[PDB]
This record gives sequence, structure tokens and C-alpha cells, in this order.
Amino acid sequence: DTRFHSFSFYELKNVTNNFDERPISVGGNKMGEGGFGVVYKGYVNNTTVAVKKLATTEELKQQFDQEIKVMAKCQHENLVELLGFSSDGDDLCLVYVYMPNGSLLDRLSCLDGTPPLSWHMRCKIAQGAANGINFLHENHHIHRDIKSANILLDEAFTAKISDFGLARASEQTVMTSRIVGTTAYMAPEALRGEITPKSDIYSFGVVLLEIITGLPAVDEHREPQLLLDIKEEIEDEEKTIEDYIDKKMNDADSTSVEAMYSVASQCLHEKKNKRPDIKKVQQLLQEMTA
Ligand SMILES: O=c1[nH]c(NC2CC2)nc(N[C@@H]2C[C@H](CO)[C@@H](O)[C@H]2O)c1-c1nc2ccccc2s1
Repeated sequence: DTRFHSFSFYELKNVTNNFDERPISVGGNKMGEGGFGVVYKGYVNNTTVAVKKLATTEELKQQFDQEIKVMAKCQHENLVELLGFSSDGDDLCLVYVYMPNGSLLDRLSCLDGTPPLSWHMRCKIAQGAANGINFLHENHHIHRDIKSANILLDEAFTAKISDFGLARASEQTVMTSRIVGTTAYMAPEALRGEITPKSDIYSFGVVLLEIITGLPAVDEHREPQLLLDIKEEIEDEEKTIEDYIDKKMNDADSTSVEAMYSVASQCLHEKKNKRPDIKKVQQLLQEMTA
């Protein structure tokens, strides 16, 4: 129930300086890649924008149409806002409201010298991302790729879920022959082909451990290589959550950290049916602050 502006490919190509692959530091427009396309910076109709140039040529178009369909239905403060698209020119384009603070992944890794996020900001981001996932679930949508690189941050560090190309509708448990997502964030059933909102909750649990630790979901040069495994180290009493807390924080209290960890631990239950639903995750995150 939302109609979008149709942008000219050449208006987008013009404003993004002919889709420059160079970073913003040197003089280019490229903001990043991974979402089956490349994101560029632009200025259109008196507003700063993000332009996603998509990007089988038919499978990429499916990822383009589904994103428009999901964004036409799903409008929430904790979701990215689509302004319009482009189909006329060579490549397919998606135009969104610009997210000045980029991704949660980049802000947890302090990429390009940006200051570390305070525990106060992290609690707000976790609550915001949970409100975004709740909105999608209440509206019978499964994201299928909940990860820190897909949680974007605005002018006020408000969390905004992005990338709905792989999203699926509900309004059970479906199965698929095309297993999509990011392995390090994926639930056991999702890696096996199942399609359930319960898998989105698991992925969110990995995101909460990233928020607490400031560690990426997967690191080749690390023990354990997968962040989700720390849950076992803490459960076996070999280590504690306090040993994993991001040292790049001066405002993190033990009570709220443990309260967030408890939510992440519950989210990361290997049995899909034992996991809390998004409404419970939302409640618990609110109770943590309050
Ligand atoms: O509006 C944006 N601003 C910034 N950067 C500001 C200068 C800081 N980066 C974005 N994406 C990149 C995605 C990537 C992780 O893979 C990171 O490297 C991010 O930088 C977007 C959007 N990306 C998307 C993607 C889908 C929907 C909406 C948007 S808006």
C-alpha cells in the first residue's frame, strides 16, 4: 500500500558521479557492497541519498521486485526508507534515505577512525533493531539475512534494518532448495533449507553478541572462529560474559550487559521452538533499560 517515485537512470548516474567505485575519502561515491549490488552516495530532489545499483540477471531482478514489494508494505522508524527505484537504464537501481552513520558492523569495528559506540548507544540500537524485526514479523515477513552489516545507523544512531531482497512472506514452516544468508549468523534449520521467523531471532542473537563484544561474527584468525560458540564457553563456565565485554566502552554496567547476554543466549537456542519470539525479545530489551 505505498507507491514510489520512478527515477531516471541518468539522473542517478549523474548525481553519483557516474557510479564511482572509489571511497568517499579520496573523491568517489561508493559507500559499500554485499547486498547483491553496490551502494553509492548521491544528491537528488533537494536530499542526500543512498543509491543501490544491483549487480542470473533474472534472479537479481527478483531481488529488485521483492525489495520494492516489502518496502511498499513495511514502513517503520526502524526500517530503511525507500524513496524510489530505476528500471529504464542499463542497471537496476534502488534509492533510499541516506544513513550517515553507515552500518552497525562498521561502527563496532570503528572502521575509518569513527569513535567506539557507548553502551548507552548500543542499548538503543539493540532496542531499535528488535522493534524493526517485530514490525516485519507482525506483518508476516521473514528477513532471512539479519546481520550487523544490515543494521544501518542514521543521524541519531537510530537502528534501521536494510536488505529485503531475500525477504519472504508468511500467514507454517517452509523449505527451500536455494539456501541463502550469511553462515556465521544462520540458525541450524536455516542452513538446512527451512524458512521460519525463528531463524531471524537466532541471527539477532549473533548481532547482540556483536554489540556486547565488538567482535565480528566470524574471524579466520580467532578462537573460537564463530562468535556464537562463546555461548558454550560461558555455559561450560570456562569463561564469563565480563571477559568478552568490548573494552572500547567506559559506560557498560554488568547488570544491563548480563541482561542483554541473557536475551542473546535465549535467541541462540539450537532448537527453533525453544527460542523466544520477537515480542518477548523486545520486552526483555526494554526491561534492560528500565
Ligand atoms: O545510506 C547509507 N549510508 C552508508 N554510509 C555512510 C557514510 C557512512 N552506507 C550504506 N551502506 C553500506 C552497506 C555496507 C555493509 O555491507 C556498509 O559498508 C555501509 O556503508 C548506506 C545504505 N545502504 C543500504 C542498503 C539497503 C537499503 C538501504 C541502504 S542505505
